Amino acid sequence: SQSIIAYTMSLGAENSVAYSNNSIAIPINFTISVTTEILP
Amino acid sequence: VSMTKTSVDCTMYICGDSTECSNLLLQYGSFCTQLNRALTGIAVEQDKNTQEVFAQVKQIYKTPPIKDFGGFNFSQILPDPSKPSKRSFIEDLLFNKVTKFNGLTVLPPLLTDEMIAQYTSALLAGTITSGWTFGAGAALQIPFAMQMAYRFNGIGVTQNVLYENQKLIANQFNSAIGKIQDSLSSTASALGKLQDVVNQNAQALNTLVKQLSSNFGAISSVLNDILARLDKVEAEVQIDRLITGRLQSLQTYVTQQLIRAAEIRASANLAATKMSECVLGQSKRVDFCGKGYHLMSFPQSAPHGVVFLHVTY
Amino acid sequence: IANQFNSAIGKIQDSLSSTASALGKLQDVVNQNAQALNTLVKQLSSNFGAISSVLNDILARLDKVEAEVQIDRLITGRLQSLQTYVTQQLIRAAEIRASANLAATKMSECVLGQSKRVDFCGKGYHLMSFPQSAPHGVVFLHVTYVPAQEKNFTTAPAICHDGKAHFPREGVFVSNGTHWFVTQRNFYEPQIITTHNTFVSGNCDVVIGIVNNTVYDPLQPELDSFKEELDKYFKNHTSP
Amino acid sequence: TTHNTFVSGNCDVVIGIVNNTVYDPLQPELDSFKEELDKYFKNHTSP
Ligand SMILES: *[C@@H]1O[C@H](CO)[C@@H](O[C@@H]2O[C@H](CO)[C@@H](O[C@H]3O[C@H](CO)[C@@H](O)[C@H](O)[C@@H]3O)[C@H](O)[C@H]2NC(C)=O)[C@H](O)[C@H]1NC(C)=O
Ligand SMILES: *[C@@H]1O[C@H](CO)[C@@H](O[C@@H]2O[C@H](CO)[C@@H](O[C@H]3O[C@H](CO)[C@@H](O)[C@H](O)[C@@H]3O)[C@H](O)[C@H]2NC(C)=O)[C@H](O)[C@H]1NC(C)=O
Ligand SMILES: *[C@@H]1O[C@H](CO)[C@@H](O[C@@H]2O[C@H](CO)[C@@H](O[C@H]3O[C@H](CO)[C@@H](O)[C@H](O)[C@@H]3O)[C@H](O)[C@H]2NC(C)=O)[C@H](O)[C@H]1NC(C)=O
Ligand SMILES: *[C@@H]1O[C@H](CO[C@@H]2O[C@@H](C)[C@@H](O)[C@@H](O)[C@@H]2O)[C@@H](O[C@@H]2O[C@H](CO)[C@@H](O)[C@H](O)[C@H]2NC(C)=O)[C@H](O)[C@H]1NC(C)=O
Ligand SMILES: *[C@@H]1O[C@H](CO)[C@@H](O[C@@H]2O[C@H](CO)[C@@H](O)[C@H](O)[C@H]2NC(C)=O)[C@H](O)[C@H]1NC(C)=O
Ligand SMILES: *[C@@H]1O[C@H](CO)[C@@H](O[C@@H]2O[C@H](CO)[C@@H](O)[C@H](O)[C@H]2NC(C)=O)[C@H](O)[C@H]1NC(C)=O
Ligand SMILES: *[C@@H]1O[C@H](CO)[C@@H](O)[C@H](O)[C@H]1NC(C)=O
Ligand SMILES: *[C@@H]1O[C@H](CO)[C@@H](O)[C@H](O)[C@H]1NC(C)=O
Ligand SMILES: *[C@@H]1O[C@H](CO)[C@@H](O)[C@H](O)[C@H]1NC(C)=O
Repeated sequence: SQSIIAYTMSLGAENSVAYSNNSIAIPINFTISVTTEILP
Repeated sequence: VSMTKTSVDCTMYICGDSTECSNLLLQYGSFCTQLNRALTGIAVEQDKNTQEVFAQVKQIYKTPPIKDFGGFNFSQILPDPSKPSKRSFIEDLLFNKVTKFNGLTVLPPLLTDEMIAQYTSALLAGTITSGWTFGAGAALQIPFAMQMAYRFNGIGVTQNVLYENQKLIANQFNSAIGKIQDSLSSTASALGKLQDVVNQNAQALNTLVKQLSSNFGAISSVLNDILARLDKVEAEVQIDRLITGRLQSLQTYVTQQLIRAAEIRASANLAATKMSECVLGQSKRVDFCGKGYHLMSFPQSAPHGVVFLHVTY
Repeated sequence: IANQFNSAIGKIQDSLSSTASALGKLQDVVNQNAQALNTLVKQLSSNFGAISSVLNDILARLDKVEAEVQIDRLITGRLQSLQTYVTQQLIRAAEIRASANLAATKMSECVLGQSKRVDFCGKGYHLMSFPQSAPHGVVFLHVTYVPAQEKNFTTAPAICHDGKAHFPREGVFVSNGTHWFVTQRNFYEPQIITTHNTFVSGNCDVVIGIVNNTVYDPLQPELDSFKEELDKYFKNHTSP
Repeated sequence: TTHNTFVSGNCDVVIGIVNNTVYDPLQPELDSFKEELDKYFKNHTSP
């Protein structure tokens, strides 16, 4: 049931921001992330 | 940010349709491949460069339908939906301002200019609605005058200086984005660093094609003329001259293109660094985002490049 | 914070163990130098239009004055095969240099410091980084604060109190829709809007979108708590 | 002092917190005024 598909790529998920002249979002919580960056 | 992905059928360049010439080119071993590998390496690196600059968001933000940015008028740098290509008014000025047998081909970029405009739209709508915060994590909305107040506080100017001058600051900003249209409409010369890259790649290909007309001490530069006029054991000595000069003409082109690709890489790394530190943040690095203390920057797509509109106090 | 950090260092081991692809940028450099040498050695087998590529086969078969012409073909092609290799390796060495200068910059600015440069030390706000050696390279484990659970709030640029307009010293004014608080920009910690969390500038006419709410003053109870004591003193001193 | 420091939460959660006083510069500026206030009430016993 497998095959090779071909498609126009999505640049990402779309996500309209909930903007207003008097609305702010603030984080109630955080995540400490650790990420590997590798360099020659 | 990038240059035209160019691939050459070396065997068509050196020995265009002559099977006997191709049998002679095999006496030089790997050089017919080594140069296709090198040109493919350059060509892949243009898609790499273009993604390191523009793909700094994995999520596509949109501007709200209402335009209450506290009086700041982004209409010239946000998209115009009415066009077939969703490009901003300033991006159309930028797009207007930058203008066979031989085996050469031009490959398309992985991202069309419509996808570069869609990434640039997302970076700009992220910047206008959420400040630096979409750089750090999830986008957090903030009113644009409160973002500008945080900006002012970053340059060491107390945030009451924004709110007590907010109509003036917006009129100065709107006037300055006004002059960006006037500069990008009036002169040809403003886009010089992108036109110079387009010109150098066109000049190197003009040279590469002109060397096909050179004799290198053969009795003719036309390959089929040599093979028409001479029998095989004599013709092989004339053809070895054409193969030798042509192959050296390609190694010269590919060396020049590798050295030039390293310069476009260095520029793409600078452009990606400015996307990160000027658009996704506010920089305390002096003179890194134009003269003045950096407030914020807006990215714009250009043919094979990026324009940053830096805003400074 | 320590459990999130310890958990994240746990995921680094799982990632670097599970896929082969993680060191792709280092393996690609080992592969390029292997491929360029495979090519440089393969060109020893090429004729360059001599009667053989084996140098001793030429010199066994032909006398000096003829062999000079065959050997000159091999010398010419071989020498071009080295100039191709050395040019490719010089251009490559400049790319590895540019990466080493970046890695040295990240050692200085991410490990020996803390970076205010956005996205220079991975996604998030940079906390610190740990270097790890790799064959022909470096791994940096960047540690970053990422804001995780956002909630919306109503907000205002200033509080209007006694016709004086008040602004936050640090952070932003926010409301749950009933009360107003001052809080720090990257972590919800609401506080009463005091004269110590805010600063005055000008009057309330000029600021677009200013809001009416109380500003507290800790001197107010710490001096009314002496008013009623002082009044008790006076009332009691009517008793003699 | 209350000027060199800031308050948040209570002393149960902070690993390795230590017991010491924090000074308040309003405390002498109000209690020098309390001993003054006491003298003014005690002088008002003389009429
Ligand atoms: C906005 O934030 C306000 C401050 O946190 C909050 O007001 C506080 O609400 C709680 C109840 O949810 C009150 O707690 C009192 O509840 C009753 C009062 O009769 C008593 O049984 C309790 O002992 C306790 O005193 C707080 O007193 C109240 N604070 C004030 C200053 O009014 C609002 O409820 C929040 N509003 C929203 C929509 O989130
Ligand atoms: C924020 O609080 C302010 C104080 O309550 C309030 O200002 C008040 O606005 C009214 C309406 O104009 C004024 O009432 C006077 O209106 C005219 C003169 O402008 C007179 O003809 C009337 O008789 C009446 O006196 C108040 O004088 C004015 N008070 C002050 C101190 O400015 C704001 O409107 C409030 N804003 C919001 C959004 O709540
Ligand atoms: C820092 O100073 C604190 C205040 O002096 C002190 O806390 C005190 O600890 C003792 C010992 O537990 C408590 O004494 C009571 O303990 C239980 C009830 O909790 C009873 O069985 C005892 O009979 C006695 O009543 C104090 O009540 C407690 N005080 C407070 C305000 O919490 C800390 O222990 C000190 N820490 C250090 C390291 O110096
Ligand atoms: C914070 O609020 C925004 C939008 O405001 C709300 O809009 C209504 C839905 C109602 O809840 C009002 O009381 C609020 O003022 C939220 O944005 C919505 O997000 C959902 C997905 O979670 C999406 O389907 C909606 O289309 C969005 N609506 C708008 C107008 O943008 C946002 O999610 C809220 N944030 C949190 C963490 O709760
Ligand atoms: C912040 O996020 C963390 C997760 O990273 C939350 O921690 C979890 O909390 C639940 C209870 O709500 C526990 O059952 C889990 O075991 C906790 N996980 C860890 C890793 O500690 C934390 O509760 C959140 N804090 C707030 C205030 O929302
Ligand atoms: C934002 O700026 C644009 C450009 O100046 C404004 O659009 C112009 O508006 C005038 C007056 O209606 C027209 O004559 C121009 O032709 C418009 N130009 C364009 C490109 O549309 C726009 O009105 C401003 N927006 C706001 C909300 O003030
Ligand atoms: C916000 O926008 C609405 C219209 O959408 C307007 O009525 C209101 O006055 C604005 N408020 C502020 C604080 O600018
Ligand atoms: C009133 O003052 C007298 C002495 O002046 C004192 O003994 C008494 O406790 C005081 N009572 C009150 C209620 O202040
Ligand atoms: C520090 O470590 C010692 C043991 O080495 C322990 O007794 C002490 O409680 C620790 N103090 C703090 C503040 O963690």
